Amino acid sequence: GSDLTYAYLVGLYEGDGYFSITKKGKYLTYELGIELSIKDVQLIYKIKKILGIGIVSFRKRNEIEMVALRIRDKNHLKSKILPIFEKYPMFSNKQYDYLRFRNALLSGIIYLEDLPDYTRSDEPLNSIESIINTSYFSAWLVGFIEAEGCFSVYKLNKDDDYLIASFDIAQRDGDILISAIRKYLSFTTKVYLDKTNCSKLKVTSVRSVENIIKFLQNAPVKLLGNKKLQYKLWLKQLRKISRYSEKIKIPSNY
DNA sequence: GCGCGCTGAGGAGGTTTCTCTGTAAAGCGCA
DNA sequence: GCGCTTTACAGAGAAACCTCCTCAGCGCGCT
Ligand SMILES: [Ca+2]
Ligand SMILES: [Ca+2]
Repeated sequence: GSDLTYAYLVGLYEGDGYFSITKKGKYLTYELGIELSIKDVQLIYKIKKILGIGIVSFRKRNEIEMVALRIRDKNHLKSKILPIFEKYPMFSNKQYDYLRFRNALLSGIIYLEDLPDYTRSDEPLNSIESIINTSYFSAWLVGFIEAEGCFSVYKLNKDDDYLIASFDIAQRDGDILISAIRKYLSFTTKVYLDKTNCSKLKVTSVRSVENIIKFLQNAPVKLLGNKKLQYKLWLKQLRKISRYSEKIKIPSNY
């Protein structure tokens, strides 16, 4: 059906974007937005070119620059956004934000006084299996990696030249989801639950690095923005490292 | 030809969860 | 039985997330 770039998009908003109902006087603002580092300006404009709606804005705070796509137009939200987020639903508890967003929108809530206090539910709404078997998962995951994933290379010591390549990704209150990603990519290193309940999956072995590379070659869509640049950089360094390059067919035209 | 209620655009303020980088210790593989 | 590889674990701090306020101008009711 309707292209898997939309699924990518739901993965990306799930990671870096937000569903918001903010108050303005007696009235409400309905917003689907995404604010990124300036180095992702081209991505914001790709999103805008795909969705065909929303307003680009820039802003400087202290000395850092940011870009935002904001979709506040209720009719554009109803006709374009909900259908997307209905065809390819979000996988984590962020799904609860959307559910309440669409409900308040479609049933005409417009007065700050009609809009109940809300607290994101933490009632699990998925198992590893149900996520893993969803047909759009891999499209969604590329969007999610775009938003939340990190590709880095560093020294195992300081007084040495030995290098580590890692892929890593995290979510607060996202044990199931992060575990699902673990399973799907068949990583084996255990998930780190930190003191803030933030689940952290980090990976380094030749086999795991190979699996992520294979996954991104096989995925129905690519990284579009800055995460592409980083992945390409990572690959650049991967070729100069004995143990990875010699056991992996590193692609040259991702 | 003029209010009336309501709006998306525009401008920004607040806080932490992601990113990004490691380290101390432990596997593991083998003429 | 060392040397190349990986793992558990976790800290820093900004690139995110999520928020509210003001204003020019919309369709609309009554022309
Ligand atoms: Ca996020
Ligand atoms: Ca991001």
